[PDB]
Amino acid sequence: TFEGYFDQRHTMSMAPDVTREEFSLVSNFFNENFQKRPRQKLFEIQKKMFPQYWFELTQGFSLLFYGVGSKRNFLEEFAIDYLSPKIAYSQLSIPCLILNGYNPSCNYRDVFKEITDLLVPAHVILQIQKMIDFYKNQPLDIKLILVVHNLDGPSIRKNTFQTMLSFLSVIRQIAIVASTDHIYAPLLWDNMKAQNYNFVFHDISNFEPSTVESTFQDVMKM
Amino acid sequence: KIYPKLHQMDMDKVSRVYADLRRESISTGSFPITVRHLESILRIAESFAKMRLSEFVSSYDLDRAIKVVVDSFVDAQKVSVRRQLRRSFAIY
Amino acid sequence: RYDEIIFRKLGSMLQTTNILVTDDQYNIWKKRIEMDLA
Amino acid sequence: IKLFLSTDDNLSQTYDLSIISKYLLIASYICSYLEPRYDASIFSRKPRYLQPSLFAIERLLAIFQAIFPSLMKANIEVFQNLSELHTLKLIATTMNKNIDYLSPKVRWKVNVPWEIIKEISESVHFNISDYF
Repeated sequence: TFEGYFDQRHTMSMAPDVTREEFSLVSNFFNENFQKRPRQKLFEIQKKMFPQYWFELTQGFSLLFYGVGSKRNFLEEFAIDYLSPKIAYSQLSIPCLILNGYNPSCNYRDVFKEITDLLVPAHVILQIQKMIDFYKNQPLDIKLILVVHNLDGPSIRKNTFQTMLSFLSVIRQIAIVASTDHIYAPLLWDNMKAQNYNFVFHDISNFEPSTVESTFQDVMKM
Repeated sequence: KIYPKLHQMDMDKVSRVYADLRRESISTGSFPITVRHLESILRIAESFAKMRLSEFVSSYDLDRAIKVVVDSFVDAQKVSVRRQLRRSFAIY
Repeated sequence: RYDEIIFRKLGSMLQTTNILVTDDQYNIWKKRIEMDLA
Repeated sequence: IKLFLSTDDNLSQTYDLSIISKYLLIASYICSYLEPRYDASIFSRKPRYLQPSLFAIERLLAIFQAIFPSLMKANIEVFQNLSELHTLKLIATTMNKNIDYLSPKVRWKVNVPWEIIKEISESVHFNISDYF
């Protein structure tokens, strides 16, 4: 409750120091041994939503994955094993673009180069404006699948990067899948972006450990 | 000449009002709402009955009694809390 | 029950919508009257 | 006569805002002008000429929940309206370059004067004037 907010010399050296290599030991063993089956059982049950996710994607609704736990592996299985093969073998091999947001070295201009090559037949926003006018006359057929891990990533949180991704969902021939971890993530989007994103929300909390994202920030600083 | 008598028909009406007032004063700087404050409701009901020269404390007399007593506790509160108890006791 | 809870939490359309009477409740209503019907 | 009685140098319901939007702005002005000392004294059941001070996002949500007409909670719409006000520039942040909302060091302040908020509360029937 809100009333719980208004109603509110030790040092870490007093704790036993643990080396970086020792830290990875305990984490790896327990991430596999502890809560192994129930999380796998939940994952297998959650696979039953693939037809609904696949149906929603075709209608033009972006899918946002949120909840406690890592979501990198879940997005990998959905797009590669279920989404991409089914579209090709039902519309008649669809390329899938994977963007990592947990890496702070990501650059938006480098990402846009792939988009131009994969979709545009041979000032980023001006090029995007040309694409919208092009795909209006194009048939409503899914051509490229876009997955954006960590849409709250440190290099992705920035307003300029957010604007670039938001304009892409206007074109119906692109499929967008995104995941977030920050609690105040919806604050990053106003009406102008939420309308463009056209999200359909799913709470996919799985308590999956974030080993991959933990690599880019050192625990020894703590 | 007039000494109105009582019948325990509206016991639920008064008792729950007494409990409600006590609950809202458990953590708010306000009147010392105690047993002596409940007695005012009954005695002030007697006055209303004794205004009609009736010998019986009717349901209506307690209705005037409860409204006067409860409103006093609501009015003597801070602004930020007064508007909330305004609606919490709308039954009375 | 657990599957209904997880389906409701996940927002899946597989979970039934409670606008009609449930199958168990209507079955009980039918049977309690059929047993006294003949 | 009416030409001279007004300068008419002005360029011309002044701000179309949702119900969630109106309470969001009302709560913020309290944060920007009331000391943190008085948060518990007034709202818990236990300067008009100065420039506004900064405040944290947690202070805004707590006060917004405290005065909203049982709890309101913070769904996507509440944050959706809050971000729009920043886009509408009725609330300012402590940065100018490479805006990142989720960075913890950024603070918030009110960009709306007293006179506008006066009329907002009237359509809300919230008596702000008694809190000072």
